[PDB]
Order: sequence, then structure tokens, then C-alpha cells
Amino acid sequence: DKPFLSAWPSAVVPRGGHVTLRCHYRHRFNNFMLYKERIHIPIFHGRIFQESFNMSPVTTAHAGNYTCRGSHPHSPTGWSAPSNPVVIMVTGNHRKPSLLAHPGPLVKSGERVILQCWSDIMFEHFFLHKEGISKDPSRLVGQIHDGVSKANFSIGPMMLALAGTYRCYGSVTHTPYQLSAPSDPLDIVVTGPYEKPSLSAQPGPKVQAGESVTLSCSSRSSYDMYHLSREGGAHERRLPAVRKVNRTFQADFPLGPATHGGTYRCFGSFRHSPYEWSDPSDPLLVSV
Amino acid sequence: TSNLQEQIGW
Amino acid sequence: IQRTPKIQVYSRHPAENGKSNFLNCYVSGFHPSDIEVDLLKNGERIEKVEHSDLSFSKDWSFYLLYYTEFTPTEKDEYACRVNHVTLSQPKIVKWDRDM
Amino acid sequence: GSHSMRYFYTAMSRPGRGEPRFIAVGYVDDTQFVRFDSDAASPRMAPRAPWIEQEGPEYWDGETRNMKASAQTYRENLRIALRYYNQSEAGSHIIQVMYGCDVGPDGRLLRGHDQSAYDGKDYIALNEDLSSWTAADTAAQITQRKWEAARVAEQLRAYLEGLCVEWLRRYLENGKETLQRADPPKTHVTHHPISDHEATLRCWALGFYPAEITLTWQRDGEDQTQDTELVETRPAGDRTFQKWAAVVVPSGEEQRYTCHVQHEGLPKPLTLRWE
Repeated sequence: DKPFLSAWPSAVVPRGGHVTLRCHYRHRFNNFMLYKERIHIPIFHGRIFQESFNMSPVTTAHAGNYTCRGSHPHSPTGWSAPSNPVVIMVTGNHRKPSLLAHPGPLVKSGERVILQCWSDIMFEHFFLHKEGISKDPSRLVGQIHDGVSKANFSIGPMMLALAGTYRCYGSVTHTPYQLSAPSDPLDIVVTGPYEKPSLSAQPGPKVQAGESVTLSCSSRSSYDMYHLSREGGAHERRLPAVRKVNRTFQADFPLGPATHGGTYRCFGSFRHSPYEWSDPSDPLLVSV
Repeated sequence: TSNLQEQIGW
Repeated sequence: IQRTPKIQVYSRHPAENGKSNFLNCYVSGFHPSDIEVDLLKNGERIEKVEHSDLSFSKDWSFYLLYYTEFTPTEKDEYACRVNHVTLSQPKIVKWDRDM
Repeated sequence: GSHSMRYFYTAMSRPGRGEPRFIAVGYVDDTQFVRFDSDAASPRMAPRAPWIEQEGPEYWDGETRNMKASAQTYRENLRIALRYYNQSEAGSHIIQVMYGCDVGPDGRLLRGHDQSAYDGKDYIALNEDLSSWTAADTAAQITQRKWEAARVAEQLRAYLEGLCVEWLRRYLENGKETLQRADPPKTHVTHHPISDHEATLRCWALGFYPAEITLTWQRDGEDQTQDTELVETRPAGDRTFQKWAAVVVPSGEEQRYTCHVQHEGLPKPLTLRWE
């Protein structure tokens, strides 16, 4: 008689945010008591939740390790066995750490990437969390070297399930369920096995000031969007693909006024899947 | 034996 | 898109009072997959009931076999009780040796 | 005769009721031989037919490993389907997959299959050529563009021509005595009065394998299709099957009626009658 305890939309939640605990027992989101990691001490002086327990606005007092017990009337005890444990982690309590991808955020399908979390603050543990509904974070102890605390999260074999927006957090010794503010987000993109597009310049890759240059991304594969990336990525540009007379799917990226140029690559992608890209096109050097 | 899962989904 | 289950309650071998056998409840043609199935002896739930692994037909509708080892008698009444989203109330199908 | 191998996958989201569940089952004709359920404490591909139980530890580990990756792929597939269909994150949805091969008497490929469904309706299917797809709606059309762009049919065709046919052949030799020896049905006719003017005649077929069978009632040598009640073939629970056919007859006319049984374990069709 084990209930199913869950947190909605996420168990990793900012202070001031909202999270609901649900206790699914005997084909219902029925009555239950909540317990903290103390299997016989019900919280809020033995409060019986008549429905899902909505914690809003979220405070640091909500952070913790929970189990529930569903109402089991005719059993010796009027309550079920303990549920699965759900750890509510409350974010926004310390300065954010930094997050970096090694060798970079674009990962070939089947391969591996290191997500490095680091801080000047001495954090006991580091948490890596992919953006989404009902996502579980990974934890590593913080390593210490030359005044910095750090952890290396190995992600792979790369596939769509591992692609997305990642954020990392630190926690300090006496408050394990209290996380820092999140690091700046990192977009991890899976490349391939979708066929590489073709990248060309119009009228060509050699240009001088005051003259326009357009980069054309093309394929016979039905991509819905194209991504133009410049070596030493400041920001990727994206445009919808348009079907041509000869059945190619193309996008034209006009380079603006006084463009510095450099090395370019392009990628195709599909509607509703922004972190899943084709193999990169061959590089194109644009001269000014 | 089952088909080896494609790295690719829907 | 919902399909109500078809139900058949029957024995593995032709029933003979006092002879060990198996009581089956075969549920099929249903969608979605969530289903509640109970084998009853004189209105009470039999505890040791097993079921086959979830599978489906060419039309995509699900099928499951629920079963238990049992001994028929003249006195005992066996039935299968099924609940599904398409059912406002649980359906009871009594075991009939002739079907 | 001809034989077939199929894998059936069910992936189901259930928010607030459990984590997304993945169930895989394997069949050789009408016999289930393996299973995987992501809900077990330690999930593994597991034997379901005694003839597969003696496959070495390298077979079970290789299958477990592939099933774990499939559960991971289908969990993500449920997520993408919500974006495709603009559906709430609170609802329960189901993806179903069926794939496998059909071989002839020689043991050579007859037909390859790979079919998917979303919420009990066709989503995407591999064509008979094993090199093109049929998409049922605008959402599956996105999946088609991705699979054509990644050359998915090519990998499927190599499985269906090679490994699928080769493994089916190995399984047929493994379980030769239950898979390739057709068990004829045990038959009998029962009589049940309804009133003083009519009665029910029921023809039974029990303990047969394979599931395929034909039961018909004839009145003086004419087929009674319009008035015959035919129950769905059901499992006996011991890898054999059962079926019955009933006809309503006028009292004192039972002698005019004959039951006819056709099954591969029967060298000639059977003619039965009540007495």
C-alpha cells in the first residue's frame, strides 16, 4: 500500500514560486498526511490534506525531504505505508555559480560533453538541472582547488532526451535543500544525423565596405528552419526555410552594414524541436 | 531480438 | 477516442465440481490501457490473481488475461468485475459453465 | 507454413499517478516469448516462453540495454507529441508501436512491418517497400520529414531483412515442438433450451494452437452465417486457445444442424452434431 507522491510543475522551485504536492493512493488523489526525513511525526500538527497541497508563494521553510501516507480506513492504522520520497529544492538563496560546456554547447549525436559548474563561494554540492516539467537534477560534491569550488557533470551518449536548456546551482553545508540562484542558462544542442545543409554566399564571400553579402543555407531535406553560426559564437541567427522551384529548402541571411565577416556554418532544424540540429554544413569564410 | 533503438525520435 | 472493454469469463478446462482448474477473465477491445479487473468468489475479491503482460490488436485496442487457480462447486458463484474510463460504474460478468 | 515475429511497445504518460511507463512484449506467431516493464524495481527484458530461457546472459543484457534506451526515447516522444498537438501537460497520453516480419515456408522474408499510433489512432507507418512512410496527419508529417532526413527506413530495412528473419528462424527451431506442431482442437456440441419451441446448440473448440480456426453451423448443408453467434477467440491461459459457435434452432429440429471445424492440426475438416 505505497502511495505515489509527486511535485508539480517541478520539485526544483524558486523562492516566491509555486509547487503542489500530490498523493496518489488507491485510484485517487485522496486524503493524506506529510512527513519530513520522522516516519510517524505528521507535519503542520497532523494536518490531513483534503486535496493537493499547494505551496505558494514558495519560502525556504518549504524546502525538504517529503513522504506521504494516504488514508487507509479499515487497516490496523488508518494510514498507508510511506510513499516514495520527494525532495523539494528551493532556489534563489546564494549568489549564482557559473556553468560552461567542454568543448562546447554543440554536441554530435552519440558523443559526450562535460558541463562544468564553478564558484568563488565554497559550495558543498552542485546541482545540474535541465529545464522542463518533472525533471530530476543530478548532484556532485564540490571539489576544492585554488580558492574555487567546482564539479564536472558528464552528459552522454548525446540524444534528444539530453538536449535542452541547463542551469546549475550550489548548496552550502547546513542547508542542503536550499540552492543558490541559478547560473546563466546553457543551451545544449544535439547535431545530426540529419544531412548537413549547403552554405553559399551571394554574390560571393569576398566583399568590401558598402557592398551587401547574403549567406544562403540550402538542402533537399525538408527543414523548417535554418541556424547561422559564426566561429566564436556571439549569437546564432535563425530564419524559416522556403521551398524553391527545384525542391530545395532555403533561407537567405542578409549580413547587415559594416559586418566584420569570419567563418560561418549553418544547420537545419524542425518545427517544435529547437535543440535538435542537422550535421553542420561545410565552413564558409567571409572576407572584408 | 528487438530493433536497436534509433538515436532519433518523433 | 475511447473504446469500452469486451469481457469473457470462463474456465481453462471444462468444469467438474471438486476438480482443480483455472478461472479466466479475458478483457479486450479497450482504449486507453488503464483498467481495473477483479475476480470474485461469492462477491469477495480473490487475492492471488495474476495477469498477462499488456499487449494490443491490429486496431490498437488493448487485451489482458486475468486468472487464478480454483475449484468449482455447486455452492460457489464466481464473477469478474471490470472498471474503465468508458464505464460510469463497474461491470460484473458472472461465470457460466455453458459459455 | 508461414510464420511471424512482432514486438509491441506501449508508452504511457500518467501525470501525478506515476512516472511515464514503457511496456514491451515480443511474439512468435500467437506465442508471447519476452517482456520488459519500466515499472519493475530493477527493469530487465525477461523470458515469457520456456524455449527462450536458455539464451545466454549476453542475450538478456543486450535486450535489457536496448529496452532501457527505448523507454528513454518513448518518454521524449510523449513530450514532443504534446507540442505537435498543442495539448496540456496535465493529460494522460499513449504511444503504441508494432514492428516485425513475416516469413514463408522456406524461411525467406515475405513482409516487413513498422507501425505507430498516438492516442489509439494511426500516426506513422513504414510502407511495404521498406523505404517510404505513410503519415496520417500534419503532426506525423513532421516525424516523416525528420525520418526521411535521417534515413530511418534504411536502418529499419536492414533489421527486417537480416536480424528479424534470422532471429525468427532461430526461435522457430528453439520451440519447434510447440511453435511448429499444430495442436488440434478438442470438440463437442452442447444443447441449451430457451423456451418450449426453441433451443441453443453450441459447438466448442478447445485447447487449440495456433489461434486461427473456422467454426460454422449448417442446416441441411446451407451455411447459417446470418443466425450464427460467434464468440471472440480467447486464451485458455496455457498457450492454447478456445472458441464456440451457437445457433438458435426450432425444438425437434436439432438433427438438421451440423457443426464444421477447420484448423491446421486437423488433416481434414470435422463435422459434428448433437445427440
